[PDB]
Amino acid sequence: GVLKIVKVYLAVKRRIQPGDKMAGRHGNKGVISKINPIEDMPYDENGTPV
Amino acid sequence: FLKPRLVDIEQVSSTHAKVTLEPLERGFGHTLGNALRRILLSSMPGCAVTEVEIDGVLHEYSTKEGVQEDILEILLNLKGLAVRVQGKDEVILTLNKSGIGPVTAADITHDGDVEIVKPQHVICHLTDENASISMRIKVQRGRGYVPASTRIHSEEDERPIGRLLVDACYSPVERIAYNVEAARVEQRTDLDKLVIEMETNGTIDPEEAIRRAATILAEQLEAFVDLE
Amino acid sequence: TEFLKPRLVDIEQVSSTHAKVTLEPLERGFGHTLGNALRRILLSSMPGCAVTEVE
Repeated sequence: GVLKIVKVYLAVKRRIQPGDKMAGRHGNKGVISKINPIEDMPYDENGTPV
Repeated sequence: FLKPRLVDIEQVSSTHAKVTLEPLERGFGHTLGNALRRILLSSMPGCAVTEVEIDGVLHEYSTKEGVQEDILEILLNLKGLAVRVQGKDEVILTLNKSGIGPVTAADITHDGDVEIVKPQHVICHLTDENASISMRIKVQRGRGYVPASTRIHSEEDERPIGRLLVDACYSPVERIAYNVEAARVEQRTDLDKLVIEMETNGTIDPEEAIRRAATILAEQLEAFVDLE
Repeated sequence: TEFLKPRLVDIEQVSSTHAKVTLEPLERGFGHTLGNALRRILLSSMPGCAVTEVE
């Protein structure tokens, strides 16, 4: 009893924002509080941020 | 309060560089450099690609016959293309290339106002004999990181569907580090000299960088200043 | 490239020997920029008189 069926495939590129779950391979889990600017990110003596 | 001036300016690599200001009072290296780096890592003019239209393609998620590089990876290779413009702000390049072999960034036809700091870059590899690519790259000036998702609000009626937006990353500077040690002035017991080692992308010269950093820093005090 | 120039928004004072200052709008990180700079200056180097040694 159906005339036609039009399927549409959408491709959504989703970035990483506060609220997404992150985890390692050892059972450590967490959710991202906020994306902190590069200027405010702690760095080492060589100047490479973390 | 002796006023500082730049002394040592030697750019070792096409990207790496070093700058230095010796005449600082006691413990001014931190005060000055930790703010100069915060200014550099956020506020620089730069230049980046915003719009890209490959002639055969309609959307980024697809392939093209002859090219072993996915359109997605092509655009990601386009985000890391260093370029410098002076006269205008909006500038559209023309990239037409055929034949087998990796397509370098030097295959772009030069425009009256453009320059490439590293043509050895690679847009994509071409594995077919008769495969040809014609793409118009839209580059412009800005400041900071502007992703494409946020960009579609003013929306300027972009008519043809074949226009693919790419994330814009105007960031001339890539890294900064600063050290301070006492280099004795002619008449001073201990004065700290500040050396800022840095890693650029090759577009903005290391001198205009620090001068504009001072510009953007001093402009913030305009609440309390007339002229000195 | 232009920039976002801040104006003084408000000033409050609990007394003559104490005060608070507010500055907005700023740019991301600029808050910390000026805060750290001025805090360094005021805490570590400032022209003023004091008492040094007493016998």
